[PDB]
Amino acid sequence: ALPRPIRNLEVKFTKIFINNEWHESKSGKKFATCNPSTREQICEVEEGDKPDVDKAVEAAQVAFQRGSPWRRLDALSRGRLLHQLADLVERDRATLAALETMDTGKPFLHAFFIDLEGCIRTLRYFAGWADKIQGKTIPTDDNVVCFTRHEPIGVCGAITPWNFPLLMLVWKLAPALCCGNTMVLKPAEQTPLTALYLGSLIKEAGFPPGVVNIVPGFGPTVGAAISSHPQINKIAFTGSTEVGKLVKEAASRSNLKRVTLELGGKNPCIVCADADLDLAVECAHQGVFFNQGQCCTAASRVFVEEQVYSEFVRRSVEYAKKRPVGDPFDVKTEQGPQIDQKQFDKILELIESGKKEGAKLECGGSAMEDKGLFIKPTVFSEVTDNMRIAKEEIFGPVQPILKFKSIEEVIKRANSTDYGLTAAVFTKNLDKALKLASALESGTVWINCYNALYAQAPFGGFKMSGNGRELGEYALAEYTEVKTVTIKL
Amino acid sequence: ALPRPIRNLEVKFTKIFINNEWHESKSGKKFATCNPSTREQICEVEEGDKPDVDKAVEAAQVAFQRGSPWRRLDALSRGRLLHQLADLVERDRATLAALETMDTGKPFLHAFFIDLEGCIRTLRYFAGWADKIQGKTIPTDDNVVCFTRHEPIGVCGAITPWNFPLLMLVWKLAPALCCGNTMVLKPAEQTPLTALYLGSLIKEAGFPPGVVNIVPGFGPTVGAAISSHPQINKIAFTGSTEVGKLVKEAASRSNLKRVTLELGGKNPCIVCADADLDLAVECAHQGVFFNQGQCCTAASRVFVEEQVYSEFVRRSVEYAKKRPVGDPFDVKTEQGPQIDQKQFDKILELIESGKKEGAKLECGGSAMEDKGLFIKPTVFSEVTDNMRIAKEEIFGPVQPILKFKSIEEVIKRANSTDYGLTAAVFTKNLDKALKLASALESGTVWINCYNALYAQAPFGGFKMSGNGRELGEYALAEYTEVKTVTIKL
Ligand SMILES: NC(=O)c1ccc[n+]([C@@H]2O[C@H](COP(=O)([O-])OP(=O)(O)OC[C@H]3O[C@@H](n4cnc5c(N)ncnc54)[C@H](O)[C@@H]3O)[C@@H](O)[C@H]2O)c1
Ligand SMILES: NC(=O)c1ccc[n+]([C@@H]2O[C@H](COP(=O)([O-])OP(=O)(O)OC[C@H]3O[C@@H](n4cnc5c(N)ncnc54)[C@H](O)[C@@H]3O)[C@@H](O)[C@H]2O)c1
Ligand SMILES: N#Cc1cccc(-c2ccc3nc(-c4ccccc4)cn3c2)c1
Ligand SMILES: N#Cc1cccc(-c2ccc3nc(-c4ccccc4)cn3c2)c1
Ligand code: NA
Ligand code: NA
Ligand code: NA
Ligand code: NA
Repeated sequence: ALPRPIRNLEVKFTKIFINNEWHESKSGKKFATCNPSTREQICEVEEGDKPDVDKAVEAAQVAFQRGSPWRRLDALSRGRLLHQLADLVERDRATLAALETMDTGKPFLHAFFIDLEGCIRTLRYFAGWADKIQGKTIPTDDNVVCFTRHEPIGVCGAITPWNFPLLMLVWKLAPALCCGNTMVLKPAEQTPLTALYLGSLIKEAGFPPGVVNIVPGFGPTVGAAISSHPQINKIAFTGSTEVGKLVKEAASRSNLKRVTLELGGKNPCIVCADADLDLAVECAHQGVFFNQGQCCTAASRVFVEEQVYSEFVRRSVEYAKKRPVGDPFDVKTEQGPQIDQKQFDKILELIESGKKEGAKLECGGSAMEDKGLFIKPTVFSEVTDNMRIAKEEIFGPVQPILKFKSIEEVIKRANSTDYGLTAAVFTKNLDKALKLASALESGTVWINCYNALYAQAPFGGFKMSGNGRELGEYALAEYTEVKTVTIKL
Repeated sequence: ALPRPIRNLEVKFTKIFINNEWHESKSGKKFATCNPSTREQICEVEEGDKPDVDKAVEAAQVAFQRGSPWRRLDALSRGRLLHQLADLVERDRATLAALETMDTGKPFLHAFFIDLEGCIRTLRYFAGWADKIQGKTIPTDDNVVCFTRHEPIGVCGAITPWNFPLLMLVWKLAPALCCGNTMVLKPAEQTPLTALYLGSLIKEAGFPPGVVNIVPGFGPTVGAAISSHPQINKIAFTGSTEVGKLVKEAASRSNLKRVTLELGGKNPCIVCADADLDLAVECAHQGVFFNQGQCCTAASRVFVEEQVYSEFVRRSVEYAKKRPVGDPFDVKTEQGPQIDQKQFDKILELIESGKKEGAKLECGGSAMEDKGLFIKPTVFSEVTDNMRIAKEEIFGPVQPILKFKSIEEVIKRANSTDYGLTAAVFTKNLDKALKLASALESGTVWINCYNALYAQAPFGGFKMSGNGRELGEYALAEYTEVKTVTIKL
């Protein structure tokens, strides 16, 4: 029974969450969050700045202070708390999906069956990890006792983008909390509503005050305050590569806080001659056009082996025709509006760039109408490495298709980039599959699928696509400090 | 039969090591390395710069390229190569100890029975780890196969100081090499001889050319070229906290290369009333005066509980007077000269600061004589938190001793710092020992000992004393990138 849309439900939580209490800005300033579809203003949210960040950091330090209720808890009890938060999230699943779609213009069905699903699963997983975070006892000498503890790093700041506001937020809160940290979170300016509702849910679930604080605001104000705050021990950022460099160098400059970075990527897609062409084309269509093409794992490059190149292109064009584009709450829609104007502007500008460099076009190339921010699915052909459509992270609906002959060739080409978030390989041949998986400088390598994210499997970027990892057991390493204890007898 | 010092053996390796070949600096410039005890010039070493590092990085990139001899090697074969390097290190152990002591003025016995010992043990340990670097296979769905590979991160630059030139170099080379990386190393300007001799040994053992390249030179020229090189994937730095911040932020600005930082620390020493006062005094004396007090783990603050404060002070002073200080090659000496002229100057300057800020003095407080750069072992008393000898890393022979009453008190006081490298606790009480071990924000916590370093146990700093860890299995995490491979069926 697919739920029907929550038509016009009002917002309730719009203030700064600190010590389980709602506060007004120190300055009193407030900003507005708008609807990417209605093109009209949704509501107003408190606009925090450096003083509010100072207050939240103090709260988080007090909740983390030795002997605090949060510190004294059982590992199993922290896990139980995370499970409680997951239960609450599930109870209010439709409300959260509705807020998410209002804030991002994402299809309500997408928000219900993707964002919230991943949120719940991530919460459950890291809840399971809470009482299973184990260090080592080390052999050294007959008279010595040597072991390691994995302790919480302390206060952790989180900074998240607009494409998946809540999900990217859960990815950090879950592991950080199961390791017993305290947090200061900052949602994007565009989409702060889900984060504040989750703060209400955190309070309801019984987390001690000060363990999670939420301060909405703008990147250069609240973000900069967190990234260079002297009392924050860890920072986790997901966003653009440039702001990621800014954050990491601010952390280096301030207090040497540890940094996790989930950034962008020129994600390649590799189709081999022996592929299941139907599934390959379908998955490439998805990886290029899902969520309006605005996700960290967008396929920007598509290498096809000559033996099927033309056939692939043909089928690709075909598949692009039957793609729903309309109301986000529409049950038969797969693509909503864009986020703001700059992304739409530069997407059309680089479509125009590509058509002027010698690439055959077969689909779309314009905007449907001037009611929202919709673009027609575009499909390019006869693309080269030297073209901008093959070297710049697109972040939109466009499928540039290149041609290759050798395995070694496609390896060299795909790896020529500075990014390395994801890569996808489609082939039925065991040897080619495994050789490519081994050779691709990519943090995730999907084979005969796409967007296969799992709470149990680590996600992250090689090279300039990130530093640490989220999801999986690996996320735990970013939220713990190792201490050695050596005792002579 | 302990060997006597190799009296007057000439230096042989003084050039830039690249592709197993010795090169003169592109510029032709050279700098001079001197003997801190004889005060006379040891030798001249090639002074490399950005061009030299570019050449070395190109060598390392080609040696790491897919299909190279280094890549095609077996895990067990990499381990055997490391073991060969260890054998060679042991064969030439006396030459190397002589080089290190000539360069640093370290007691030759200390270099032979500590530095080279730790080097060989570290090499053996990480050689053992080579074929045991294993990822995971992850449960997900009935039709899915998910696993992770731990791959070499790529080209690794290493920057290491003068206090333990060869050891701090091995601490990086061993784990980096057992994981199948390639390296560009830069020893400190003061002490590059052991590194170049080690390069000769590296060639002899059979490492393919380009796997390890060494460019001596100064921090701002070669060091900066390394830290911000766009073709360096990882950086490992050991030195001062400020230069560490500089290095991490240059890495942030250049290409987001991963960073390991072993920095300084206000290493506390905590003596409880129920300690073995004799052992407490002996280990604190050693931890504050060993290697002339110029090591990362030097005890700069010594908290004593009132019940034993005065007696401790007495025994400490007495123990400090009877400490040999003379020729490093003299078999009955425990303290050689200082590092260079600036460090001796500032050590005496802060001795004067301490005596002029209100601390009772009982040992030294001036320079012994002017035959080398020697200082008499100094011991201060009745020092408080706010005094300069208790808040600035001493890095010399000086034992500031404070007084405490409570366990909670000493915990809060010790943790008030921004550093967190090491701490030492001396007590016979199980509960106090373990409670302190848990509460101290310290990367290493010795109990009833000091300077107990083990290749099997990770070493590193909390807070502003570092980022990653060296030694142990944990070091491996710093030299590998995690890749997820997900296959649908
Ligand atoms: N590089 C350019 O010249 C250029 C061109 C077009 C658009 N843009 C803008 O870049 C942004 C990309 O959007 P995005 O959300 O995917 O990535 P982002 O870089 O804007 O970061 C997303 C999250 O990080 C926060 N943040 C932004 N700057 C920060 C900073 N200096 N310090 C700390 N936190 C900061 C943001 O508040 C948000 O929560 C858009 O706002 C876009 O308008 C930039
Ligand atoms: N500016 C001052 O006020 C001042 C005064 C006296 C001494 N110093 C310096 O402090 C240092 C004492 O601490 P230390 O020598 O044990 O550790 P360190 O901080 O000097 O670092 C040791 C290693 O890092 C290298 N390095 C230095 N600067 C670098 C940079 N910008 N980029 C990359 N690599 C760099 C060095 O060549 C060396 O190999 C000395 O180097 C001394 O010259 C500074
Ligand atoms: N955490 C999380 C998260 C967030 C978003 C999406 C996903 C996600 C992505 C892909 C996916 N395929 C399956 C599946 C189910 C049955 C058979 C075969 C495959 C589940 N899947 C979940 C997970
Ligand atoms: N890796 C390494 C490394 C580097 C420098 C020094 C040391 C180091 C430091 C202290 C130490 N005590 C023992 C020992 C031996 C026998 C019985 C009890 C203790 C060995 N020890 C090695 C290790
Ligand atoms: Na908005
Ligand atoms: Na390996
Ligand atoms: Na007690
Ligand atoms: Na702690």
